[PDB]
Amino acid sequence: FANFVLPKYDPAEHGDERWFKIHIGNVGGNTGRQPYYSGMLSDTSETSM
Amino acid sequence: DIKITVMAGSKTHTFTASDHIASLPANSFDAMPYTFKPLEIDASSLAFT
Repeated sequence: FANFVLPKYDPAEHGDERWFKIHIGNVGGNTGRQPYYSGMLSDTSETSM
Repeated sequence: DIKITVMAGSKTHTFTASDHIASLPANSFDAMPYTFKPLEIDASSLAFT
């Protein structure tokens, strides 16, 4: 189990869209990326999941 | 400033996060999850009534 805390949304850093896509990489026999999660950021506080 | 005090008969122990920490979280205003090491306490002074 891994707990991730993501910072507050930033138009300068994150950009035009607040939502983010978490992807997993080197797994099984696939080196490429696979979208493992989709999250909705918060513009008022950090997001922990 | 964070500690767990176990009392059992005359045996009283105080295990803090400075010497018995398993995962030290971040330093922020949001939720802070604190988990300690597996605590092995010898409790042989219990008065079994």
